[PDB]
Amino acid sequence: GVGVSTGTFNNQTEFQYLGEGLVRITAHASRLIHLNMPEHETYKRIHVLNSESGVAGQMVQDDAHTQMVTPWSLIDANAWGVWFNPADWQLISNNMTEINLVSFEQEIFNVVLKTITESATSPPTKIYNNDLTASLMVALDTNNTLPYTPAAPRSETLGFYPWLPTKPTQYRYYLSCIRNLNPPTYTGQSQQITDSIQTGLHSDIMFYTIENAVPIHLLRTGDEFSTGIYHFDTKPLKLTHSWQTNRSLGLPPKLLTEPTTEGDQHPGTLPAANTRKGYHQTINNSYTEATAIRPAQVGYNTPYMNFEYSNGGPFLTPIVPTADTQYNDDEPNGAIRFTMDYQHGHLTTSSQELERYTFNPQSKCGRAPKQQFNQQAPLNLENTNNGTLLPSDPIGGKSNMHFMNTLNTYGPLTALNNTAPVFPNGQIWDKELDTDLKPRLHVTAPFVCKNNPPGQLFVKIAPNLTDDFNADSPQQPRIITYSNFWWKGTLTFTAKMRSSNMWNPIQQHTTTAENIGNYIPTNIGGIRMFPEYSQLIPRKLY
Amino acid sequence: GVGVSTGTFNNQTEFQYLGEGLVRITAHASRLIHLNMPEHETYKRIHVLNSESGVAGQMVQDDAHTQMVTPWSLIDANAWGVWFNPADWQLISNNMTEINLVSFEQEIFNVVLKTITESATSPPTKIYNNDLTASLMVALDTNNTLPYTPAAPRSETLGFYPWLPTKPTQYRYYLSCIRNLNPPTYTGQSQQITDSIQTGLHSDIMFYTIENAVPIHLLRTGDEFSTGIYHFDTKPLKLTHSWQTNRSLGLPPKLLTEPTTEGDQHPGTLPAANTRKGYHQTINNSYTEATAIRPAQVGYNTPYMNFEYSNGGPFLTPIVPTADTQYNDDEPNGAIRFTMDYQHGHLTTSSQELERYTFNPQSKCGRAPKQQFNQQAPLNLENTNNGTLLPSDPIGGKSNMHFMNTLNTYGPLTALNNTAPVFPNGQIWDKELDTDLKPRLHVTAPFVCKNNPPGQLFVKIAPNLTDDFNADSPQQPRIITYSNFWWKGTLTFTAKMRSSNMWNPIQQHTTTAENIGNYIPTNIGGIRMFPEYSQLIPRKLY
Amino acid sequence: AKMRSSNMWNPIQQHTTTAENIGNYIPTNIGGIRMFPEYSQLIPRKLY
Repeated sequence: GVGVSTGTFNNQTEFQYLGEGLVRITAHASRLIHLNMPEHETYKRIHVLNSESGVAGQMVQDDAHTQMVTPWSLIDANAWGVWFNPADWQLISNNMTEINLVSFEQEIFNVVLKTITESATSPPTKIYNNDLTASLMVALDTNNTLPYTPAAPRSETLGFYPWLPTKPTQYRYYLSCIRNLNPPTYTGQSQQITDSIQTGLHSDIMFYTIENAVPIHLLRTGDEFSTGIYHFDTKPLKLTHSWQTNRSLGLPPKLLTEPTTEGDQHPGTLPAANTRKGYHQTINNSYTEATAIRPAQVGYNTPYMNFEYSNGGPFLTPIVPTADTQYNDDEPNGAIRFTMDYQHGHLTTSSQELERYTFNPQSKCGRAPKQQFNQQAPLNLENTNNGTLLPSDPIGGKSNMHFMNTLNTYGPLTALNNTAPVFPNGQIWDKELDTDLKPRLHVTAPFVCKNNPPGQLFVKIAPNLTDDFNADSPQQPRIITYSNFWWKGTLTFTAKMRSSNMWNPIQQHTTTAENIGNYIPTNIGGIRMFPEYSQLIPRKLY
Repeated sequence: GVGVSTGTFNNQTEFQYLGEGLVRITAHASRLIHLNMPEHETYKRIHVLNSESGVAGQMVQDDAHTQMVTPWSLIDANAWGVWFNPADWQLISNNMTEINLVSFEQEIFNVVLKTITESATSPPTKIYNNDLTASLMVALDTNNTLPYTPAAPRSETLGFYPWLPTKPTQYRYYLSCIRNLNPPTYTGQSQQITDSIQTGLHSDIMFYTIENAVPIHLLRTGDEFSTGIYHFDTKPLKLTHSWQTNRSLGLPPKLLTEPTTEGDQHPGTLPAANTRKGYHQTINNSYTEATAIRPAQVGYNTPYMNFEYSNGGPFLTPIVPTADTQYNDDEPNGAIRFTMDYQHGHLTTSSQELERYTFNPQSKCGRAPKQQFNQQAPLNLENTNNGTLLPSDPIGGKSNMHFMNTLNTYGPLTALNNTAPVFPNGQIWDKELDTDLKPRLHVTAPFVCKNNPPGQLFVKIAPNLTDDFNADSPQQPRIITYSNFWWKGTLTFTAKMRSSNMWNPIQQHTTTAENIGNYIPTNIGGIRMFPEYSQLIPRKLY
Repeated sequence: AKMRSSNMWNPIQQHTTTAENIGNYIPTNIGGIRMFPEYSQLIPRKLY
């Protein structure tokens, strides 16, 4: 089977429309993969200590931990940019109210392994041969024994471009640490910070081996391989954003003065307080909007920029990413700043490497702590500098840490919204944390597999031994080998169409003569895949 | 079939649990094998005489014998380290009361033969080609015509590591010797030691030939090969150790004084001798523990460090390996000192080669000769220096050879225990000595095949002749060739789970923060496979 | 309950007998008995 092709290339995007308004969005993604021969044929247990970690203030910069570096490379296509292209997104987000994960199947084919012979005859000349017989190692951890490691959050996914080759990344998992950083400091002060790390508590050591946990298929040029057909069990994802806030829930207080002159300038009048009727979660006989009965709490302040410390070290306490307020805050509203790559958007040509861009979901929930505040005992419209905590009050003596930094408003009354899909660098589905009690969602991605997540796809070039034996020695020498093999995946979703219910037209992402540039190549061949808002369709909340 | 893979890699360890508490421990072992082209295409009959052999005292150092060196290489996977890994062992030994050999099957695949062309163009450059057509010779001695030669006892097994390549060893058997060493000496003395050897008595010459006794399969890259499915007939192996000794068998003498104060310090009292009742294998009306009726003899002294001499020369008389006593003796209790290898445990990285470590089974039987003794005629509690042989008495005039060195206590009353499995360097099953009367066990391994043992797997690279003819000449010249071919074996056992019968918890092999290091790679890729106790579950004996 | 199985390479925690604790699982020369508490949930588990 040497001279015959095993699989087929296809990167089409099929949108089947069915009855009652559903759609079978079928995304085909093919891509030419390139794999280099693992440079260290062993399993290494490496630690990581950075000089920066152990300095006054630079604690947040701590990078310590332990790595299990495997000789295997991983093929993760879990990231929107893989499946869709700009146009696709525009369609889906501009018209589907919800979308959900259905089936997924990969397939590796037209494997080609290549030897490289050196010819230092005057100038270093390279000769390329085909080791027809050599093999490509492929492993599929169906049961997820190997620690899960999504690539997406490190833009180490496959190339978001069908006409451009791409590389799978080095597989390496976390191993128990015993990180020490006592005690925290502050930029200036002189103190002796202890900075250590020693492979975790023995009882917590997890040392896995591709070889030991999964059957490995050997693939010669004429061989082929294919995932079965995995079916997701996932809570559908909404592609609509809420807006209403507690100050916009329910029956608006009836007015007594409708304006008499055009312009959003002139407003209407409400009867004085006192004379108003209804419920009150406060005592004063006066019913204000800020102080009014609402169904629940839409949103919540999560102590921002708080660092917690557990065995593995210190770390930022995650915040459910929601849209910022008119006071572009971001960090407290879990905004997510992605960094691009010469392969995940960002002009292929550009001289400077990678790109910035921060992301803010559309669902309005977030807060503006630089505004929030607290008052004492019986409220009292008309504060008491003494009986009122403000967004500019010194907590614990530090003149810039205000109450909001420590304030947590989560409660049974809280109504929250899930992360947003972030085309394209965004992760798509995610394994669920195997803890007795589970999280209501993840920040990583919008889809969490209720059951068992799809399998990790592993790859590694079969060691091409020489005549200089093996064993009875440290690191064995081998023929320089590499591989070019294709890959085709099929991700299938389900979504519902939207419909005209209101009077006014809504948001929709379009082309402006000032952005087409971003969806069109360059006079040289530059291509971008700059991220786009998602969940842009307005939705009632109450 | 050039570009297609023949077999599949799998080194998983399946533990199926069935009814009534049995387990189908199925061990899959795959490994990339590397074979070099036999350097001497003939069958050589070599002798071996060491200078050390013929010197005063250094007799024990005798290495003489005769070798039949074949051009074939052997693939022996008979050794625990092949099949299981540290974790596996911990599980099996920590929970199975017994285990037994069931089925076994090998399979060679993805054969690849390679030519190596020289290019001494300035610096010696190597060019690697594929002799697609050349073949790999494989022979399976199903009926065991070729002399059996387990690799295990010479740590020449396959590599105990799935992610590391390995080499099969040179096959060479013993051939009749007529070793002469008359007469024994002692380090100092001047005497004329005759040291000779001449290929054994003609009537005892056994000259085998792979070619002449077994059909050989030729394998081209696209070929495959597989053992059938051999079934063992073996006495199950206990994974529990006995403890009770003759001084701990049966009904303990009833006491008459139970202690009144806490602490293992204060003991209880037994009525004086005389007044005691029962059997006695002695005359005195006084019944002592040392001199008390017991069911049988648990253990036995085997004349230690005794050297016997038969045709092939002198040699140490084997001792059933049992645990040492509180007087760490070892040698007299057949302890087994294994020597590791850069491929059978022992840090791959370490600068020093190989490792030490001695082994002591758990079943308590062994003795402490430096304690034993003998008394005369009617016993008599209260010796006679004259009527009492002691552990420090000069035998035959030599001031350091005491009676124990010559003492053999084996008898019909002897109750003995079988060798222990020694993970991982330990041999697993073993051929039975074809003598009219058989041994009750072997020391080599714990499993002895009642029927015919599995077949020896032979390998050798098909001679890649050149254009410089052959025959009509001594040693023929040929193209330098070698091979990389995979191998997968499937060893299946049966074992029973343990159960809580007593009150107290028992031994169990665990992780201490002081040993995980041994089950975890190194920051460079070092791996160890240090041996572990086995048979660690306590067992009643009576 | 469900049995455990060898998935990884390394052996794990396990509660055993040390010559320094058997005392706690054995009566006294007078009849003393202890039932000192022991760790539980001692088998390592992946979380992600």
